[PDB]
Amino acid sequence: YIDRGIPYRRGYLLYGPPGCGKSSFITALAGELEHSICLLSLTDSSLSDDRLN
Amino acid sequence: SLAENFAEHVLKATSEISPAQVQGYFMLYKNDPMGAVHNIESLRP
Amino acid sequence: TEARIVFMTTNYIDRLDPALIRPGRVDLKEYVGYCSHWQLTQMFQRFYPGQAP
Ligand SMILES: Nc1ncnc2c1ncn2[C@@H]1O[C@H](COP(=O)(O)OP(=O)(O)OP(=O)(O)O)[C@@H](O)[C@H]1O
Ligand SMILES: [Mg+2]
Repeated sequence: YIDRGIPYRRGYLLYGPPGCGKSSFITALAGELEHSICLLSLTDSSLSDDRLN
Repeated sequence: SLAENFAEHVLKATSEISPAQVQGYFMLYKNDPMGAVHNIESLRP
Repeated sequence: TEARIVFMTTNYIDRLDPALIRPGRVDLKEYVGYCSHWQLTQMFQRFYPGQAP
């Protein structure tokens, strides 16, 4: 990513009918990769553009 | 073969079954594979 | 959080969004309707103990 100037970011989207295993798979993947989860709620009251950034 | 039979029976019973409903159905029959294989018809909407 | 039991009640089940009640968010739905013959008999026996069935 660095050698080509591409920003070192990535995003994933999981879509489907409820109850199919999106959140459970996200938890399992976070456990497998030994990462932590930063839960962010966009529809909050104290959240602003600068605060989101 | 029990797993294959259960899968075939469930797919014949209902068309769109979510994994959460399957988990709940398995919760209903704990440590009783025979009962789970037998009582497929309860999953029909 | 694990080790939690949640009880929910409503009068118009048709008004609940299906995503709110799914097998893993609500593990058992039961219908509490009007009285039946056996229910009335039991209520009469409890309210007036000693009487003949
Ligand atoms: N593929 C699966 N394997 C095992 N369990 C599953 C699977 N899919 C769903 N479940 C079960 O369904 C329940 C809830 O699943 P989950 O929260 O991932 O679903 P969702 O509808 O994607 O969630 P959300 O409402 O958070 O977006 C849990 O009990 C979970 O174990
Ligand atoms: Mg989920």
